This record gives sequence, C-alpha cells and structure tokens, in this order.
Amino acid sequence: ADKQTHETELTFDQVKEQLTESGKKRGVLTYEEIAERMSSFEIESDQMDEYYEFLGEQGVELISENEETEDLEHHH
Repeated sequence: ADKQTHETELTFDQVKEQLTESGKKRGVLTYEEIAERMSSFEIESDQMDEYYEFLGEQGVELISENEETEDLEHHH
C-alpha cells in the first residue's frame, strides 16, 4: 500500500498492486508483462517468484507470453 507518485511513477509496491489488479481481472498474467513493469526497479527472478506465488494465491495464473488466448477476448 506504499503510494505511487503524482507523476504516475509507481513504486515496487504499486506496480505489484497494478499487476495484481490486472491479473485479478483477467485471471492470468504473462511473466514478461510482469517483468516489464518491474524493469523500473531491480527485481530478480527470486523476488519475482515471491510475487508469482502471491499472484497465484490471489487468483492469477502466470503464463509465459508465447502462449495466451484464454483471456484474448479483449482488445483492451
């Protein structure tokens, strides 16, 4: 719950919360779209794993990116 800035620059926490919400809506998240936003920070795969576990527990399946179509009924 560590708030983002007014410039829409988010924190690791906020990005976590973004991705969380997105995954919660979809039921899925590709690993690299998750990594994408975390590229603003320095997040290793180890730390990512912790987030993946988190997401999984909330209700988000993490797919790769080379696959995706269960959620592809939305343009955006």
